[PDB]
Amino acid sequence: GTKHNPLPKGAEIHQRAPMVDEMVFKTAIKEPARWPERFKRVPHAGMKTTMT
Amino acid sequence: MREIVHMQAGQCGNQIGAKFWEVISDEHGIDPTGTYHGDSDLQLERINVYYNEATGGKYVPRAVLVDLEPGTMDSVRSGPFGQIFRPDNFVFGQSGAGNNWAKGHYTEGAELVDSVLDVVRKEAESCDCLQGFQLTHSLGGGTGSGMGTLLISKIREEYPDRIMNTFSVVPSPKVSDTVVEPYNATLSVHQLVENTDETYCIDNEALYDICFRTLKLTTPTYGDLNHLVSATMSGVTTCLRFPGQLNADLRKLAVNMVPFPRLHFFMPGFAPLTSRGSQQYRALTVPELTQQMFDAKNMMAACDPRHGRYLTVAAIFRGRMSMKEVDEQMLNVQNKNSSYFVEWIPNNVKTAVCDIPPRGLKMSATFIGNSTAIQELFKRISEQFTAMFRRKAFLHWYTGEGMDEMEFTEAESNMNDLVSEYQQYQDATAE
Amino acid sequence: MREIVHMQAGQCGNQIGAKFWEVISDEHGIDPTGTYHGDSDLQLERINVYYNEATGGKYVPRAVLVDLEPGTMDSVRSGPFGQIFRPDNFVFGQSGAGNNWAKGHYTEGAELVDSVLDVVRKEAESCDCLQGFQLTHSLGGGTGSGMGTLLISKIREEYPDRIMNTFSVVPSPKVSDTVVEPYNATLSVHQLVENTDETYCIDNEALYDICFRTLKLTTPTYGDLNHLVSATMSGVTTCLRFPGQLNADLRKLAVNMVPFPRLHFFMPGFAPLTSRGSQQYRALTVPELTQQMFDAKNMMAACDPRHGRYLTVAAIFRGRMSMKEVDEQMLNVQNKNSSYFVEWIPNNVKTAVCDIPPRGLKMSATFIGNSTAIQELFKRISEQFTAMFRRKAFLHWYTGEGMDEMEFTEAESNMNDLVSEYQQYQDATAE
Amino acid sequence: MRECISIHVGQAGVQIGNACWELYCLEHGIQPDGQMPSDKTIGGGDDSFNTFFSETGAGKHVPRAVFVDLEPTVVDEVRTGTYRQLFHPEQLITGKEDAANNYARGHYTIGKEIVDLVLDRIRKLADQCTGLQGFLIFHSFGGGTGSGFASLLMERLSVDYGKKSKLEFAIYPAPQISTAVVEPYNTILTTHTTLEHSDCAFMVDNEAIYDICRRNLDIERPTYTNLNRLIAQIVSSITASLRFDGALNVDLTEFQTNLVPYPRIHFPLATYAPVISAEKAYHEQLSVAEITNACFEPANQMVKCDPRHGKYMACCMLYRGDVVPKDVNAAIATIKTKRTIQFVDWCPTGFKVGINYQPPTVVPGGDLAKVQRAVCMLSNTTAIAEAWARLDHKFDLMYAKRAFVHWYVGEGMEEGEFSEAREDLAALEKDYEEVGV
Amino acid sequence: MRECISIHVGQAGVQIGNACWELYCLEHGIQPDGQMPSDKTIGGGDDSFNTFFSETGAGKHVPRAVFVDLEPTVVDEVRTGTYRQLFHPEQLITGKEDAANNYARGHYTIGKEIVDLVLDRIRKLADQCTGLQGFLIFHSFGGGTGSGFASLLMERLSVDYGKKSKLEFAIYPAPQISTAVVEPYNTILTTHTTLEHSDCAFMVDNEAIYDICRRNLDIERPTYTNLNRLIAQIVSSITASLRFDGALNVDLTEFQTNLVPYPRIHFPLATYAPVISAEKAYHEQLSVAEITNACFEPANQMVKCDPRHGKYMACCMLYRGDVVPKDVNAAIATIKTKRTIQFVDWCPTGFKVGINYQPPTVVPGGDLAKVQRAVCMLSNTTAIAEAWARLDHKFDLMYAKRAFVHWYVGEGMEEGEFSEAREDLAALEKDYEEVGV
Amino acid sequence: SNRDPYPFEKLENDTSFFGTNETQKMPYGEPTHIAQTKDPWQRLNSTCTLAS
Amino acid sequence: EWDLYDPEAKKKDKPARVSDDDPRCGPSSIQKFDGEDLGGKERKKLMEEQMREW
Ligand SMILES: Nc1nc2c(ncn2[C@@H]2O[C@H](COP(=O)(O)OP(=O)(O)OP(=O)(O)O)[C@@H](O)[C@H]2O)c(=O)[nH]1
Ligand SMILES: Nc1nc2c(ncn2[C@@H]2O[C@H](COP(=O)(O)OP(=O)(O)OP(=O)(O)O)[C@@H](O)[C@H]2O)c(=O)[nH]1
Ligand SMILES: Nc1nc2c(ncn2[C@@H]2O[C@H](COP(=O)(O)OP(=O)(O)O)[C@@H](O)[C@H]2O)c(=O)[nH]1
Ligand SMILES: Nc1nc2c(ncn2[C@@H]2O[C@H](COP(=O)(O)OP(=O)(O)O)[C@@H](O)[C@H]2O)c(=O)[nH]1
Ligand SMILES: [Mg+2]
Ligand SMILES: [Mg+2]
Repeated sequence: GTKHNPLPKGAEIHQRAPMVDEMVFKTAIKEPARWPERFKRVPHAGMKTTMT
Repeated sequence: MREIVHMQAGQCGNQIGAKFWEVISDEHGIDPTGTYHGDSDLQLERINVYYNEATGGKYVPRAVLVDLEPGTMDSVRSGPFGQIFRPDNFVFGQSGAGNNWAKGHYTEGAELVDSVLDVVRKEAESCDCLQGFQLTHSLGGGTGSGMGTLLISKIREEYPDRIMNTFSVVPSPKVSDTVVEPYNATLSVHQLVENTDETYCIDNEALYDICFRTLKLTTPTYGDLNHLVSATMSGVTTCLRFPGQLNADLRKLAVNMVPFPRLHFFMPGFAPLTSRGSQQYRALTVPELTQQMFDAKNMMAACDPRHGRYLTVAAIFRGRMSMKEVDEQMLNVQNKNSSYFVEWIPNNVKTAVCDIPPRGLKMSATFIGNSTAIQELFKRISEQFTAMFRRKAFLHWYTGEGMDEMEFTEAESNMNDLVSEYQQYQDATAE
Repeated sequence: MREIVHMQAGQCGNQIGAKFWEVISDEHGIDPTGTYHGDSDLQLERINVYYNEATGGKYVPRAVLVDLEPGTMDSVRSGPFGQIFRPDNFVFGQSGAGNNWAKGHYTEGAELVDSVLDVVRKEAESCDCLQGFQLTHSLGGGTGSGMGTLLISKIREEYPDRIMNTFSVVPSPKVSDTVVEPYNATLSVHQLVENTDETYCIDNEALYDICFRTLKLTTPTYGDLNHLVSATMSGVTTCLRFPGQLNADLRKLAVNMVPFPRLHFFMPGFAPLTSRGSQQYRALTVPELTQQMFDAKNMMAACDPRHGRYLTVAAIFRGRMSMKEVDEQMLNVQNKNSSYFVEWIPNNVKTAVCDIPPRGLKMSATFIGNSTAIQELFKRISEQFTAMFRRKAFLHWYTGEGMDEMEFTEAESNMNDLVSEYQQYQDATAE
Repeated sequence: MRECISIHVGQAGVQIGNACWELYCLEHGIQPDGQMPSDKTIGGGDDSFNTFFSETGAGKHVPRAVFVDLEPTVVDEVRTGTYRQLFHPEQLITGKEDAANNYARGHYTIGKEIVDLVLDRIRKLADQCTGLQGFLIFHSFGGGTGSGFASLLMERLSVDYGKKSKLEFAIYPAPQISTAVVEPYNTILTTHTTLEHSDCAFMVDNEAIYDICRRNLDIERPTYTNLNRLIAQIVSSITASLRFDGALNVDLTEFQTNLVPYPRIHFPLATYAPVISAEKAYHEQLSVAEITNACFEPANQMVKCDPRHGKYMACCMLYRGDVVPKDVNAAIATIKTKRTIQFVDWCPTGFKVGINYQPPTVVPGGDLAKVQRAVCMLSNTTAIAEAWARLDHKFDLMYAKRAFVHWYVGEGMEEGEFSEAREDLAALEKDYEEVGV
Repeated sequence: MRECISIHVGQAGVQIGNACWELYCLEHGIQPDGQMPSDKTIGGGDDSFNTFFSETGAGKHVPRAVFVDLEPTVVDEVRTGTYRQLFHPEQLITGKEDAANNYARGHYTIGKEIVDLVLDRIRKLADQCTGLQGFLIFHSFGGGTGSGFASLLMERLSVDYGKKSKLEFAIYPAPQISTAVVEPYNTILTTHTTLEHSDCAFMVDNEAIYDICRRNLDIERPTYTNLNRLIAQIVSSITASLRFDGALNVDLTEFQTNLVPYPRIHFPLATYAPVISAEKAYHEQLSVAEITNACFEPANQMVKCDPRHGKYMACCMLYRGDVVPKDVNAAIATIKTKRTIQFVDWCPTGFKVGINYQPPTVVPGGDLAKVQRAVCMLSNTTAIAEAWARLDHKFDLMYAKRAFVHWYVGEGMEEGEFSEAREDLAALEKDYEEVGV
Repeated sequence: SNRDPYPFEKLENDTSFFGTNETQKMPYGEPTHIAQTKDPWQRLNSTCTLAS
Repeated sequence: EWDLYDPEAKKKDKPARVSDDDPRCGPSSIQKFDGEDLGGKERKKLMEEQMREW
């Protein structure tokens, strides 16, 4: 073909953070993401088993 | 041990289970990235009921996502906790159910059922002590009414003794939203009554009324409805997932709520529910929880328990309370209005008190009732079915796919048999 | 120190060997020039199995590349990792094959057989305890079928006590790259039955299946198809090159998977194999490797393992792992899928365990199966042969180069005899 | 992954295609030379154009439409105007002689010269598809290319693409306003290709759209451009659920299964609300209750026909914009309680709702105001038999004198076509009467 | 070193050679003076020329061709044109008088004077080579030197060289278009050498290439230059598997073995079909499925006979460029599951797929668009018997009352030769129809 | 075979437009040598061109 | 042998591949194939531009 590679194999920019398949997951996620709200637990009856 | 395989069929089941996984991961401390960042070891000791351990702190839910259209896959990946699911469990066909029970069951659901059974066998043979299969779906559609009941069938006659429960968003005359809802519901209730073990029977009308009247909520939308349903699904298994004074898992619930095998159609209810205007007028007590459970407006089914008789009642309380107060508050609600309970089942109330309330709540309580008022929903579906089937309206769509009208005849007749069975078992005397 | 000499016949066999030698060189630390640049001392301990020590730190692969057209030899000689082979094993003609089994077996190719046997005898004399011969070639082509089968016949005649294994890329009726594939495959299978010791059937349709529905891969081309076969070859041969708790050479595999002499057509597999999205959700353990290894969507033959009975199964594991969980997984698969395992052979599964994983992995597995479902592929090839043989189409090419129709009839009769033998031992009862 | 193939036949089909593809280019943000810039498509995915447009090898987008006409006038208007580089030159097929308001000329003489070419182009546009929702055939009943050649094309499409759905949008003649003398003959002759070769037939009426643009858009002299823009709004609202994301998404198969009760009964009435103007949009709050009550009024219908004397058999609500699925249920409850909508006895639940979260786009130089919410109402009603009875009366008025028959007989049509077509339409309106009772 | 000798007989052969060696030089970087700079060579080419051109050891790349024509007009136009210094002077061979559309004057008189000189030049070009794959013979059936002298020459190559493969790119008379009167006689008389002195006999029809040029490349007025450029593109796409790398690259005898089922059946059709103008290529993907369906579309064939009236027997695809096999397999599956493409029952698998890693080169001033993917499909169908029967009837209408026979009789060629050629034509036709049934 | 060697995105086809046209397999009929001894295939295999 | 039956063995483990440029993934671990067209988007864009200019 061409004598010089138009896009050399070493000069590629891979994605970065979590790699995802584009074959089954067509839409991409722009991910600074909103996590849901966290109800603060009740401070004295949150995790206290009746045994303890 | 005591593993549960979750399955969500159709758009409604997918959205409801997505809210369910948000609620469950919030309760267990799982981050939206999938890692565990909780505060106590009680969130980690029973994590294997719904989750699989991966490398690091990753937890993958044991859920199978089925729908016949690819748009639901985008709609369920658009949510928070959308990347926690394994991509191998995203089993989606490239077509669309078209609100057709025959499409979902006989033509294109048959091409997807082998792959869904393969991935459920994947999620089932990895469990050492697999307990049951839960399915969330909606009767009235094409995948929940069709593919969902087909999945119920193959999972049943592959696993005999495992506890099957379906949550079953049944249609309603007032919400409507679909003309062929009577056909889909009538064709699906036949597979519901023969191949399941606990059917929970939610509908959108009672969900709107709950989100509408005791919560105000000027814009009710669908997320709040799925939140209520998800809270109920968490409350029916909090005794399985957390230590408590009285433990009752799904097997004990099926023992204590099913007198006869074709009587497993329950009505749910979850009752620390008040509006934010009424929020500061509360006492926050076990009698308040029990009373707002047994109030005949917080039922997630439009059936009125006053127009019926309670065969069995299950109450799963959650938090730090006293057994004396719990037993007194579920004994006086038999002694006062004993006329709404069956005489031939004495003390027909089973209580299960856990010790870890949901995150942010002091006390919560889940109500399950096997009342004989489910015949109201079934009779409304039948009276809407027998108007269409008399003139055979919209029948060519179903019968051009190999289906016969004798199948509709069986669906209507066996549903009438279920209605008559419920009426006989509510009008039967002691002796 | 049991030496194995490699043969690469045809374009497909040469490219498969090209991938095989670079995966072996990455496992054993040899760079493309030939120098050992590894770190562990266990790499340069059994290097004499595949590598002959030249002057200095140079290690020449013990491989013979055979072709008739110079194109594939020029490709493998000018491509990356192509200067490690000795430039006297590149034996080729100047004419072509024309996808003609007669041009591979009787003329053109038969003139090169003396030179190929010369260089093969030199490479065999270079050994001390040569265990056997390995061949990579494709049925359905030219020199891959005819010249490969002639080489197998001559080597079996010269050394009739050595383990001969072929890797036999069989044609598929769904990829369909050549019209005369039924003739070449039918004439080559007949030679493969009575000459080789074991034959690992490779199918391009199943390779594309495991490239598309397992690894996604978008555009897989031939590189991935050769990579999978090369990894399977390394996983088969790892017990001669690295130590372990439970070792098994090729003769052990042949003894424990060949019940009757005309039963050696195998179904290979390799099963750490997951896509980019599912890397993080997959946890690499022995039950996961066992499940993917016994999955029907992971075989490299076009068979359905659930369409027949597994006569023998062998799994070669690699890595630090529990022999207890390895054994109970190899037994658990039998107890669940006991209907797909034949009854008159109790515990159909052989276990080999090596303690050295492939470079970059912590554990790996390799499947070799002798199921009675390879009669499906043989029946497809036989029916295509008789369909284009009833009208004697494309037969003047084969009969104008010294081949009678008696050879065609004998090949068809013997291959149907092989199919009938597989069907008989599938349908054979216990007692 | 979804695609719909548009076939625009006739002059009315070509002009409706011009307005319709202007609307689609505005909706998907494609410039008239064919390039989509910035590829965001707010309220939808990246592939949201794939229903109507296809990528090329040069990064351009070409529509999945075929504009066929037997006359080189309107096709050359398309090939000369602003949307010149957007269309593939092979997609715009034209003849030499038009059918000249003659069903026989369009069906037996001139149509059997480019029927093979239009089928080949349809085959290419269907082979370049990955999921095919169906075909959208835009034509007029007024005669000629839109009746005879459309009949031939749909007869070939029904035997080739048997499984695929075939929606059609047909311009139906008015009770009084009309522009052709032989158009009762053409309309009677073209009933068979709409009864045995169509899966759903949206019939629009020029007089009804004239009255809508007169009393609602506040313009005294509307024209065919205005009519075609309002017609294109219907199909944009129909395919909104396929293109953009929403709460309740209804594709064409779910649409047909929830709309048509019987295979012969596939003729609904279309309406749109609001069709309000910019100055009138100042003075009322356009909410779900108002737009639903406007859709059921017997003045916003797009066939000159009173549905209060008929019975609604099924209705498809298609909401588009600032719509929450509880206001929908409130409006449906109010409609079910109010009297003039009388539903047929065999349809208890008579509504199918599709809610989309994308407000309709405004076309510059247009008349429709930019609105928060809109709704397209598609109702199968037993009242279209009034229009077909008017057509039968106008056809039997001339067939008794046997006027304008020598043209059809000379061009090749046997005289039994008129008799069997009038018999077919009489039996069909008898079928609607029997379904209604 | 996979050399092939190109022999161009007649004016139609010589003009194809002019349009073909231009493409070969511009593909391999050969200047018209005979040097490779470095730039115009394929990357990694180096010796990739060494199947069409030969080094002299100093830099000169002499083509491996013999241009023959009894008339000294067009060959001296070659000698005067831009490739004046490219060709060896002995490679371009002329007589004094042309055969004047007479098979007798091409085969028995006149043409029996330089056939030995042409054979000596062919022998020199043959023993200059080391790996001679075969001979590609370009001529026409219009008459004279392209029929009689090409018959004599290809006969003597058949009896001399033997095992070398003799491809024929013959130009066939059209069903209706013809530039001469005695073409039926000159085409009947030469079927023996295409029948028993050729290993493969690809045929092209000038009217079919005219129709392809008018529909696809938008040339309303094409000519022999465009026709010969398309033919040269076909031959380049055939031979590139001998020149450049590819995955399943074929070597002449490979697709002969995968193409001809029987020795008498070696007359396939050759369709190069990403054939399109640049303006129309701006609006399509030109993907693998598109360029595969365009081959089986029965309007892109270079012989005027649609294969829908016959059955396919062996299709060899020769793909060029960025064509991954994963798309070629899907295209082959779509072709197999097509309705109208019917394969013969005794050929279950009938696709010889070959891929080359080299996109087509484009000539400046050319009419084809610069695509990156190409298909040359060679298909053996039972539909060339239509052209055989058209030739047969046009021959019988003349031989019924013996028109123009005295010209053939007075120059050798006893009267029974016409009947013998007619009889073997009928035998070949019978063979094709009995294979088709 | 249930193995799918084709990519995920498959273009439409006659099997999706009209329907699946696969028919059945005829039982076998005459045996192989009787089928070989039919006239217009045995004649073609027997008669060979000079080039062949 | 505590590394082989540690209860937190999955807690203290790395999946197989982590990222697109894992040093572990070579030609033997076969978690890195050349078929994954990670530069395929840029190559496709180059082809669109090149067809456009042609
Ligand atoms: N709504 C609308 N209707 C149109 C338009 N153009 C034409 N029509 C309708 O078309 C009818 C006239 O017949 P045509 O559609 O022009 O006939 P044709 O399809 O071009 O076929 P030929 O008569 O052979 O040319 C009129 O009654 C109009 O109702 C338009 O732009 N908008
Ligand atoms: N495609 C194509 N065909 C040509 C060309 N030149 C001539 N022909 C064909 O050749 C036929 C006429 O016969 P010729 O080839 O000229 O005869 P000849 O081989 O030169 O021998 P003479 O009769 O002595 O001139 C015409 O019917 C054309 O179809 C050309 O440049 N391109
Ligand atoms: N509670 C609840 N109901 C829903 C939801 N989505 C849809 N529905 C109801 O389900 C009915 C339609 O079911 P559908 O989703 O189409 O089922 P499918 O076709 O199998 O996916 C409608 O009448 C809705 O009222 C949801 O997220 N929550
Ligand atoms: N897996 C794989 N198959 C190949 C490769 N090259 C060719 N094939 C297959 O081998 C068959 C042709 O065999 P071939 O290599 O030409 O044999 P030869 O004629 O002796 O060179 C074709 O059907 C291809 O599908 C390769 O690199 N990998
Ligand atoms: Mg007109
Ligand atoms: Mg001349």
